[PDB]
Amino acid sequence: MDHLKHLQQLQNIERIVLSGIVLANHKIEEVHSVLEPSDFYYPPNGLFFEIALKLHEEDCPIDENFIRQKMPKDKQIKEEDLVAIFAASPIDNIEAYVEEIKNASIKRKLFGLANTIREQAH
Amino acid sequence: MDHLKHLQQLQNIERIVLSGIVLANHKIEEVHSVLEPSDFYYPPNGLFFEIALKLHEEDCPIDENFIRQKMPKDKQIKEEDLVAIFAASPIDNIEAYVEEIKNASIKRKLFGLANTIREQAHH
Amino acid sequence: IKNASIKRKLFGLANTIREQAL
Amino acid sequence: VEEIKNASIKRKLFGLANTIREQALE
Repeated sequence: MDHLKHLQQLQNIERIVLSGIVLANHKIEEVHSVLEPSDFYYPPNGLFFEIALKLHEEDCPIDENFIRQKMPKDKQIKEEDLVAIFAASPIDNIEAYVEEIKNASIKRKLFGLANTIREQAH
Repeated sequence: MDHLKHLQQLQNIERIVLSGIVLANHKIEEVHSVLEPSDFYYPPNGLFFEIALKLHEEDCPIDENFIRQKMPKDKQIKEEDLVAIFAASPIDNIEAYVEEIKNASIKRKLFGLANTIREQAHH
Repeated sequence: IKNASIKRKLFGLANTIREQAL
Repeated sequence: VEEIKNASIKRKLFGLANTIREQALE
């Protein structure tokens, strides 16, 4: 895999984890013990997870209906990003995927910090 | 400085700058404070700067994946021009380069206006 | 050094959390 | 002593970051 295929696969993987939460709401818990919305590569994936956490906290089912209805307002999720999540194929055992999303996240934070540092050094 | 070499240098400098932005997506604010897409010598680099500016306004990462996803698909950036940008070495402090890119843009605008003045005079 | 230190420290923590995870 | 440590570290971070980038392409 070249770098491009990896980024494309991180995006795909996020969709699959989120799709699985829609099909099995209770997993939001095991996934959240590792991920925050901030850990998502594709921002709309983060806002989706952020809406789902909020729904779960109040015991409202996590589905297409409620994700849209309670969707922020000032911030929205594009139609295609929504469809692309709902349409992803749910797999069993997303432990690996969740781990790859977290790993990729730490890598990005390291990169941001690496930049900022060599930036303050002028 | 050979004229050919110079031109090749301008093209090479634009990539290194764009490659630098891909390494630190935040550097796009600084670069944009001096450069518009139309200020790039090699058009595909300006087009790239354009898609990047758009991706940053949506807080979407500027990387190989999204650059290709956000490409107009009516108009496209030939793969060789992409690998050119992504493979170039991010430098430390692309300041001078940015001002160099801006300077050659101004020169070309100078030359263009020079021609319209000459042409529109020889009625 | 000020914010950078806090960013390196919190980054270091998000790191060891992945191991403390169990 | 002093900021000698804040060079071994940063350089440590820069080496890891560079390692991850080199391991992503070319």
